Amino acid sequence: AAAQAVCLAFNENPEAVEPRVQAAIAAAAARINRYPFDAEPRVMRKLAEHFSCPEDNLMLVRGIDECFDRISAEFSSMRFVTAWPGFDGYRARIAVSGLRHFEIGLTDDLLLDPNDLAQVSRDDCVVLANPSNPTGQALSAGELDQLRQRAGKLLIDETYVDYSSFRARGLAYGENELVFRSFSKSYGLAGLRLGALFGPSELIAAMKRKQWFCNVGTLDLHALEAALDNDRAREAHIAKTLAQRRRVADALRGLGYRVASSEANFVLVENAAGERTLRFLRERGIQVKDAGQFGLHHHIRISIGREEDNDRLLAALAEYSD
Amino acid sequence: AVCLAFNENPEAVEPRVQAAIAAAAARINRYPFDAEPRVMRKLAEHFSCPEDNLMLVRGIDECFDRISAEFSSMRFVTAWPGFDGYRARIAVSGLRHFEIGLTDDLLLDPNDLAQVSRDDCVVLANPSNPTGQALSAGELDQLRQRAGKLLIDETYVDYSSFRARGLAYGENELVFRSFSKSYGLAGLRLGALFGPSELIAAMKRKQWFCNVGTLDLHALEAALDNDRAREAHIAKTLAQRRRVADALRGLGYRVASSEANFVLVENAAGERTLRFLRERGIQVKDAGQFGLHHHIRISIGREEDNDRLLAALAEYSDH
Repeated sequence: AAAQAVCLAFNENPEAVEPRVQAAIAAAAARINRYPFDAEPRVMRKLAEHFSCPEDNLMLVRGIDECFDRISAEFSSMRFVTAWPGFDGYRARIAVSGLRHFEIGLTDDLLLDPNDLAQVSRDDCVVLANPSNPTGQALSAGELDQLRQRAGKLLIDETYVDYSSFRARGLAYGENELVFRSFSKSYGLAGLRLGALFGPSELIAAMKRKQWFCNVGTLDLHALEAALDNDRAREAHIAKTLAQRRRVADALRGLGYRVASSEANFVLVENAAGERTLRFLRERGIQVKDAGQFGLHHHIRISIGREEDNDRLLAALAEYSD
Repeated sequence: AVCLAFNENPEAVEPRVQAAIAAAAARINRYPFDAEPRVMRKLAEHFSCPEDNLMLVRGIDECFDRISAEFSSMRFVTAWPGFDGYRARIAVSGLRHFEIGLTDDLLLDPNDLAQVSRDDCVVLANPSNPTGQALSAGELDQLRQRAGKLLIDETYVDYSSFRARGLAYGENELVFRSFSKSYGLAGLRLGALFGPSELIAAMKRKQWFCNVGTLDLHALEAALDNDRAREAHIAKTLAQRRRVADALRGLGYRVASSEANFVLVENAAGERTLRFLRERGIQVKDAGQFGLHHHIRISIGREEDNDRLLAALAEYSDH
């Protein structure tokens, strides 16, 4: 009996990398000396098939950072509107540019503040995560309806959509709306930092023109290609994550913790004790995320890992509730 | 097909580089939080400089963009004929641009070089693509005193005669090295930028999070501890370049001197030559892409690749 270190802090896929995925990488390793001239159009077509949309409406990007930069470079005069508390990445990219910025606050329910949401104008480019990081909340029909009527441009970052209740709902993009999907979570390619941006064909074409030559190399391309033909493992990971999220949320509430509803692969928990909790869990080799990073101080974001990982976390916070 | 058109390293990928990739493949589900700083230190060791003076980039495109974003008021000065990538990046940024032409000897035009001022950011490839020419002591001397900023793109330095010289960077000078040629990582499109510590730090901030993934990082790391293979490829390329240049001149072709892994050849026949080579399964680059129309840039490949090129152009030397 040896209880090793446990990391439930970066929302990573905790499963082992599928053998067919590793083998695709091992085979591409023998051709890294050559430009992937045949592999790049082949993977673009595979992406188009996977998301059932034309190749003219999607762009392969180096995560949400490239996505935000190439979009903002096309709307550099607009006011960028993001949620705060919310994902801190948009703030980081706004800090390396000269963009105007306005932020939408949250209610005590961790929902978008209607007063700030009413200040959205046709001069604004609204960038929101759905489900949100770290609240795990999903945008309501009314919120999306209001945004689509009031915003100039809208980008919905659907990084955590694979753990949501609205997976059936299509890719929503058009004249003034774009959507981003990540391959870092459910797809298990966090270490490659890849994503897909969907939007109107003219805008996508102008941003593709500004992308770097061979932006995604032969190793990442063969990796992504294999990850797209891996639905059996991906669906098993999603199913297990939804069940373990339910277990962890119910068990923590039974221990007296105040846990927020979640549509992603993590749960937001109230932490009035502050650093004392993080220090306690680090002593027991349990690594969680301080939601202070996202403006939600005295909160912790606990990721949902494998059953044995979640067992370790629940046993430690059961001990801490005494 | 014999591909002699993209200046790629034709050798087989070393087993230790393939094994490092296979091992990283089992951890692609996790962010490379320990691997990124470790590889940065490995690069610092390899190029024998502080980590504060180097930046890992997604090739010459990232390099040009992040430098130009810091000097957006300056007039950018590039060679033409010369590498066409700088033109493309200037197009997407809307920067002021002046071009230095070439003499009949394919050297920088002294008249244009005399127009260089302290308001200019000069970006030149040494050795040059596709001429294969190297900057003279006098040219570099003149650039170092006239130019406001200077970026030397040393992508083809491994095949040159000035490898001993090393890295030249300072207050107003930066140097770029590619891992696409000699190092054999063309499909990963990685490079290193060297410059003054203050400017490097201002450009690092603007880099994307996890810009270079766990697979590319572990490949690059293994590729840096592989000098035996890299030196054998350099030696073979210099010998085969001498073979190909001498043989083609003996067949009557006009071949330019080269310090790179290719040779520039006169092609008055135009497309007829490219079509002839393609029907014999051989791909070469039309130097029209770089402003040198009715010229071809032939890459130096493996002995068997060159055997086929020389046999086809020996046959063409008759027709």
